[PDB]
Amino acid sequence: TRQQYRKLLKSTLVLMPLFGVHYIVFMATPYTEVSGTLWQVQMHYEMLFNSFQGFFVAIIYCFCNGEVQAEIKKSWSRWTLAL
Amino acid sequence: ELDQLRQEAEQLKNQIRDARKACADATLSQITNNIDPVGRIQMRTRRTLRGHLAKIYAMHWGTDSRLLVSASQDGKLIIWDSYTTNKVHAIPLRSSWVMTCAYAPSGNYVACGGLDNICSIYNLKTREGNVRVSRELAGHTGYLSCCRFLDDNQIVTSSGDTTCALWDIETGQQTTTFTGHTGDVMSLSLAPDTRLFVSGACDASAKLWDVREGMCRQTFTGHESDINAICFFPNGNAFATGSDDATCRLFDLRADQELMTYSHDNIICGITSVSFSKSGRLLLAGYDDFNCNVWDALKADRAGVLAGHDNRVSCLGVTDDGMAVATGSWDSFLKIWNGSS
Amino acid sequence: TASIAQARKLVEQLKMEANIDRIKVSKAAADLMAYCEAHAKEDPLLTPVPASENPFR
Amino acid sequence: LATNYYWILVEGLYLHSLIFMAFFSEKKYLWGFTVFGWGLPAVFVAVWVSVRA
Amino acid sequence: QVQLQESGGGLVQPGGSLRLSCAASGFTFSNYKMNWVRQAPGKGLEWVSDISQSGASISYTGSVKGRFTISRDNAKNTLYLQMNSLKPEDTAVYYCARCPAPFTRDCFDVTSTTYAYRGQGTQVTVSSH
Amino acid sequence: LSAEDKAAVERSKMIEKQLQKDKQVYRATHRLLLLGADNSGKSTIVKQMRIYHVTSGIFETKFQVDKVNFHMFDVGAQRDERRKWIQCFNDVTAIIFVVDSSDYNRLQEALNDFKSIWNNRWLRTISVILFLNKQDLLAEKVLAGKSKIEDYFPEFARYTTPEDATPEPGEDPRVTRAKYFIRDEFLRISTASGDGRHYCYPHFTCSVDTENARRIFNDCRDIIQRMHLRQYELL
Amino acid sequence: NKQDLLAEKVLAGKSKIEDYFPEFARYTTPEDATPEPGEDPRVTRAKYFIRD
Amino acid sequence: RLAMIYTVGYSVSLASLTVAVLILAYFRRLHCTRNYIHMHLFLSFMLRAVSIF
Repeated sequence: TRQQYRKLLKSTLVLMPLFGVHYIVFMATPYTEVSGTLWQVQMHYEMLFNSFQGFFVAIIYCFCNGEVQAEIKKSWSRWTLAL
Repeated sequence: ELDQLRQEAEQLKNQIRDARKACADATLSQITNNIDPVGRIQMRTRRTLRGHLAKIYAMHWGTDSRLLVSASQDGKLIIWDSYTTNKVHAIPLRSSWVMTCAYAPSGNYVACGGLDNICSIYNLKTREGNVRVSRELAGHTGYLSCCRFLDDNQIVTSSGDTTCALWDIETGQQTTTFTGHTGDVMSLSLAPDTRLFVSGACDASAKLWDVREGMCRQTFTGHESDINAICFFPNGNAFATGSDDATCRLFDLRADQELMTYSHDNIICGITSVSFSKSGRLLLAGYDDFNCNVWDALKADRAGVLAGHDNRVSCLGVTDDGMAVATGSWDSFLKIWNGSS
Repeated sequence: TASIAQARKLVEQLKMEANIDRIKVSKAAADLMAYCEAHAKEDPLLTPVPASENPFR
Repeated sequence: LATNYYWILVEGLYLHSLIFMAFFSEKKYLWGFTVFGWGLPAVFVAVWVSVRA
Repeated sequence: QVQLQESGGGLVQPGGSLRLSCAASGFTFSNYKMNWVRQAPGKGLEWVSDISQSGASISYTGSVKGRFTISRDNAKNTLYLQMNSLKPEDTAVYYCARCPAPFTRDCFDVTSTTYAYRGQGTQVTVSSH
Repeated sequence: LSAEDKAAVERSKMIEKQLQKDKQVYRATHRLLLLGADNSGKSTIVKQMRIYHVTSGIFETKFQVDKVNFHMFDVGAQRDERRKWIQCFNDVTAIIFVVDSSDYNRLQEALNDFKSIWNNRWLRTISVILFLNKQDLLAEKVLAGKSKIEDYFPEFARYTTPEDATPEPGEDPRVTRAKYFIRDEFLRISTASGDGRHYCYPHFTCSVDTENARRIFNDCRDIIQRMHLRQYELL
Repeated sequence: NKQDLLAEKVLAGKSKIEDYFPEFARYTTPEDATPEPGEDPRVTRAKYFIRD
Repeated sequence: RLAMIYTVGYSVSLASLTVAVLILAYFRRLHCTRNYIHMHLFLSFMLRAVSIF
């Protein structure tokens, strides 16, 4: 069904930053000369995704986590009611 | 033969209703208008007790308001110290499914029961320090729902077969049997002087039983759904009952009718446990919506709300001196709440 | 049969319940009012206790 | 850098263990994963440092 | 006191029509889900039909679908079962039952021997004469 | 003062070590609840699972397969009313619901019981393992033809065998059509409300079959794996 | 045939054979009968009543 | 150019992860073996970034 494919693709995307799948693209590349297209694209590719991997992981698994959101909502509501 | 008896019963029921209406001089809320409101009450969690594996189903305070007994569905019966949080005993129960637990006024014995229909009593007087099953009682066909201690030798027990029993510990046999319910008896409360006890069942009615005579005295029918909790007034001339209809009702023995109902439009969940305070002014009823509400017994106003539980508040207890209130939920946590100035 | 026995038991229970002494609501309520007023000063919940005598610090 | 890479592996291994294993021992596996994530990279850095020096 | 009264019944020729009335007092009719139960001579209780709080959801057992019509009236606090195309096998004692809990979709022990939230019921006999 | 507190703490820590050990075993085992009317052969299943050796009230049976322990609980001596004592079973791994597919007349009662269990407010996360017991009796009755299922379920006339069904080559097409119709009826209730919170696993079971334990083990493994995936918001 | 179903029905107790055969009440298990040690006396009583 | 890209990306990750670590640590409900490894993974990202700086 279309829904099953949608959930599988969504599940794959969320798990990708956690498992470091983006590392596999340029894993086996040996030392290439600096003045080269492959070297330039690799450095830009890795220095972008590697840097932002932590940001994506934090968003997905802590900020977007259902339990964290529910816990924050309860604490804020109780604090506001007490205040 | 059946018609002539049913019609007589209907005529009698009408007579009781007429008698109730005749004595309805006024309404409790009407005469409490000239009373200063209790006001907002803020209670903070002072002690958090953890260590139970499964959900907490019932608990009971001690006479000295120091040691409390808690029962969990995992098969553990832990005795906690409310002050230092230390655990004194951890009884591995034979049957994992446990629905109630009792603490003897003397503190020498502790009772429990559950789906096994067996009321197990353990003695803490052993010199060796090793707990053991002092006595086992097997006379109930339905599930064991509640049990209260009269003394070191007499215990009042409630079961799910519409029967309440008065066991003798030394002999291990039922002394008196109460058979006047048409639904499962959920819980019962003991009067301060241990002469009469009330029982609430699934038939939306509460019955008053005499321990000695063994015969029902008064029947109250004012609820719309199953009655889950019931508790005596501190003075003993009234009792409060909680039901699944999201309403608490106060019944007066002398008036033989309900006095005032505590209900809120926003609340639509059931009620699991209810208990009075030392003075009886407050009504702390544990609701099904993951929190407990403290009502004013005279103004029917929500004095305060205790929301510190992750699941339904299965049980609730108040100390004899009323210093603190312990609430147990299905999150395997026991919270002790005390007021602050 | 069981049905007739149950009906007779219910009738007997109702007969016993009816023949009891009942006190008027106002008189029965006054006792509760007096009890609450007399013991108001001895209720820690109604009257918060100073932290020095409070055992839950 | 190495510990971050292995902790990603630890998370992947931990998820694989949960799905494909019917029994778990938190007291043992949790400490084992922590040692593997932290201790092993240190060994590789230590041997590299020793070789370099 | 929760009490339900059933009206209508008696001898009905097969293939005729009949109406069943269930009057409820002592609780909020609108809030509680309703149900109908029947007991054939020498058999046990069997669930017949159910209607939700607002009547937007209705269901029937296989032996009655398309023959009986269940409706509820909140203002008048009554529940109805319209019966037509009666057959000789449908003779039984019909009970008006209430799902025990409010604001709930389930109700477990409606078809129980000692249910305390059902009416006395009435006798219906589809016998040709 | 100091001695008493030290003794109290030492005892408290002594209880803690016991509870930790109890926590290890409690989590290790999987709790199961067995349900069904007596027309279903629940008792026979109990005897079959008793092979794996490890007023009356509830009974417990312990069986181990592939080094994982199950505790199956059955309520023999209990009142007919069950809206109250069914709430304490909200932490069990799964509920095994046994149905006698060969009763027809009492089949609707099983559907209602399954409907109540499935839609219960507290049993919203407990999966139900549906065992259509003693299919042999159903097969024999269908071949005999004396009793027609069409009378009890008028829809059966307009029913077609599912394409995804996998009947045995040596079994009558009538038998598979009847049993799969019963499976579809139960699954209609399962899918009416249950979408992703909990799932139902239909199975065709015979009283003498010894494969029931393996089916339960596989069903429990799927439930645990699905729960773990849900914790990561992947399913 | 299928004595297991009869044994299960007898153990369950919902259906009482006495209603269909009133003489079952005044029936006694034959002395010469040889029931299995691990089988309920009720099951042997019922099956031997049918056999008789 | 590469220096500015990863320095910016690492800085945001540190800020996001630090809020994440504080959130997980403070709430007692979130305390679980899964969350402990998450905290370990989140930390490892932090030490990786600060050391690079």
